[PDB]
Amino acid sequence: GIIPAQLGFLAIYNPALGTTDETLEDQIVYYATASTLSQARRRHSKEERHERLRQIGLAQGMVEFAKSFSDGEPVDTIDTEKARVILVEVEEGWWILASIDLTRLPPAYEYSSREVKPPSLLRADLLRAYDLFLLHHGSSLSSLLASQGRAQLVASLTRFWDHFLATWNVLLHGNPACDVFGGIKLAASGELGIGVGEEERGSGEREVLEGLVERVEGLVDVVVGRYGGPPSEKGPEEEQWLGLGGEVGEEDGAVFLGVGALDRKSLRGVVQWMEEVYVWGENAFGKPRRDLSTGHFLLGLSPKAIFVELKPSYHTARLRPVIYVSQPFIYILLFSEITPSPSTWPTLAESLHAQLSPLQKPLLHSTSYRPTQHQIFDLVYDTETLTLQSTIPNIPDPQSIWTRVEALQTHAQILAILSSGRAIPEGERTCKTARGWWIVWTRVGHLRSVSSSH
Amino acid sequence: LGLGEGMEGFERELDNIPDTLPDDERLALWKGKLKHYLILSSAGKPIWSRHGDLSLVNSTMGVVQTIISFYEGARNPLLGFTAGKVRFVILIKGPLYFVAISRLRESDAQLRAQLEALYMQILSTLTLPILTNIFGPLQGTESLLASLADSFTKGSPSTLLSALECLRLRKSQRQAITNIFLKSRCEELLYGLLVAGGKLVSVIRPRKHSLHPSDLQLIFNMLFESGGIKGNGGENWIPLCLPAFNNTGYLYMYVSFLDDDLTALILISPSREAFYALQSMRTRLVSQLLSTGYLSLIRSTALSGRPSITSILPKTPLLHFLYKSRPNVQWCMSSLSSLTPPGATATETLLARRKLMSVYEELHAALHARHAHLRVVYSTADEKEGLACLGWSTPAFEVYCVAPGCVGRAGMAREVNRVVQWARREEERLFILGGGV
Repeated sequence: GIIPAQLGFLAIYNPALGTTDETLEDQIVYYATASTLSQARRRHSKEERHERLRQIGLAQGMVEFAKSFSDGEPVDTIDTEKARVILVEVEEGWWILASIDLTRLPPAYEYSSREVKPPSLLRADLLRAYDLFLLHHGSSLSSLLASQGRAQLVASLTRFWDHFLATWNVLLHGNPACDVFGGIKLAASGELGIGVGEEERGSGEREVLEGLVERVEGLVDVVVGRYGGPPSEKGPEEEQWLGLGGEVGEEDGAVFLGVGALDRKSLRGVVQWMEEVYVWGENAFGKPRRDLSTGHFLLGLSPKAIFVELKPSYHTARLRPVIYVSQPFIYILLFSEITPSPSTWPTLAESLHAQLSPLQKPLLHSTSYRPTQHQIFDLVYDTETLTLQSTIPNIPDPQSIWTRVEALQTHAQILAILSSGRAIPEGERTCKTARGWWIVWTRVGHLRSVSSSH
Repeated sequence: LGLGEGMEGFERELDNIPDTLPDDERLALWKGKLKHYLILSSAGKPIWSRHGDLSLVNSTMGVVQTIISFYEGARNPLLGFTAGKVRFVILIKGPLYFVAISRLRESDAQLRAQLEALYMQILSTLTLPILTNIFGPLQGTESLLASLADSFTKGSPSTLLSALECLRLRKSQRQAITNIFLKSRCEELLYGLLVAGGKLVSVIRPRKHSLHPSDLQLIFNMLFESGGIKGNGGENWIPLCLPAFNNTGYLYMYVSFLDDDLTALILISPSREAFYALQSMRTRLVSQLLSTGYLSLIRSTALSGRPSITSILPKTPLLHFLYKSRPNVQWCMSSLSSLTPPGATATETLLARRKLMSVYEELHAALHARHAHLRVVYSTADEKEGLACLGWSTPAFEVYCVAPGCVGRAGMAREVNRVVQWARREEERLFILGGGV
């Protein structure tokens, strides 16, 4: 009867917000505990606040204390007996303090962190959540504060982070190796072929999606990726594919990024929001509801907008998103805020359905393209372009070539030795195992992460 | 070997901060040190600081005491925290808090082991009931702790591996040494032990009592790794605890130089009236050794350093290695003369030793990672030549090695296999698998 390693508390606090004694209470712009998060999970006092202020105050105390020792670097992680606390500076003056309780094994409890995400991975997940929050709200937390006001910022942070922490699993799950670099997770095919003669790699689909941004006004970027498989010609054709709250597969990822006009950091956030839509359809942020007329269109243009950064060779833009949904593909089309007026949306959607329906079968064939003692699982992460292409299988749910325990073990080794070599934001850190797993990590701007099996 | 990698302020890191310069830049110099060892009480008032004076470190230790007090009030003891390149590791031993602050890219396990060694030295000087009662506390132990912490900073393989070195004597000669060292048992000796320059030579043992490796490390870190045996060049009736043997038994140690590199004889007795008797030990030992000419053999074997890596393995590309037998819980290595050019000062050899030891430390962190069953770890630092290093952690032994960067994985894994074959070939010679009667 062990207790799962649920997170203890998570706090978003700006120290500069509260300077005087009576204004200390407004330092915590957000606070959440498991007791607080129980209601959010099931949907998806003075002494307590006294504990919260002491926690954030001693977090500030550690960063002030270690500022002199580290010569300008705050306390990244805190390792305790029953809480793997981390404190990440998401931006200048803004901090996320998240304490993750370890597995309590039986009230004398024995504490362990066999399957708890390593603090580098927890920091990566919190940074991903912060980037999603910035994607849906403003350009930065400081700008969001100085524009909206503290009450509005508190409300928006409360909603978004309650939803995220309700949906957040702090144990090892999915494919953390894709998640430890963050980055744009590409599909098995990776990307559509751009040049001529690569029609099997998706040259025609690439050309059509490239010319689409000029054919229709307001549209600046098209982001599409394969998530799942083609429709099953059976009774339940719906299959509830867009929800299921599951995990992205190793072959699931972006298949065509934008032409440009959008910074790669924002492209990472857009792809991550697209992954959230695939995992949490009808439940992700923004409440994406399928159009009753045609089920293809999700989160229609007829308001809701997301905040991105554009390429300098083309700046915050606040583009309006629309999510065209095919069964295996999730087209995210980012329109300008003012030019495609919603009054023409019912017609334009038809035009979209005119220009994206013939890109179902051919692009399905194109994405099927696939680019060594027993098995080789390599992870190529281009640092400059943030693209991540991983053949490493994800951790199975509670047939797959892996089992759960072997997946946990080898996968925990992978990002642990990545953290040892400072891979996270020649170096051939080859590592062998007793089970026959042969990791070869090399630094090329590629973070190559080959991993032979048996 | 590759020069000027990683840290760059270690040439003066062991140099103590002077007291002449004002306290501002004094604290700046203290915080600029790569490694810190601090011992504080339950109330957090400063007990011991490796580098700075107690008044200088009072504010820092007060801040960390407030942190630890809040965590103890929160029922969650702290195990350490990382700030980028620096790492703080705190170990909770009774009323005492031991904190190690490392900028040398060291894991939690190694810092915990070093703090545990410091705690073992404290427990050996002051018995556990007295340690609880003190909550003065470090009378005479401050210099020993400072020197042992300096040995940790320079890179101590014995504390890294939690094992000891050996003299590498022939099995026949070592058996003869043990036989002679036991023929004078005197029916009074509890733990017999003989060392030549920090390398264990021979051990005699009672039938029931067993000489635990923790007691060996405690003795060696008291005497040789700390170098506190120096200066007391004579008859030393040093009190002792040996918590592994018993945490309340206040045992006694006989230390005397074999000057009749510097061979030392360590004899453990439970009676304080036995020193004279143990005196009758030493002469009856020494003359016997001087009768056999063996003491000259020990002196010559200790005088020549670790065997040369080329002499150990002919035509090898390896520059250094570090073998360790787990069942024998003892280790060995090649000489460090090959690491540095033949004309080398103390600073160059010191930097080379620290750098090699940091390579071994990061490899040991790689192998000994909890929730990570890594058998062999290989790494290659660029050094814009290069450097390559492998660590093998089979249940039978543990090997670390260093080669130039232009070897490749297999080209030096073959050398790892060869040095394993050499070590198991001379397992009797390189290690003391047993002991006395």
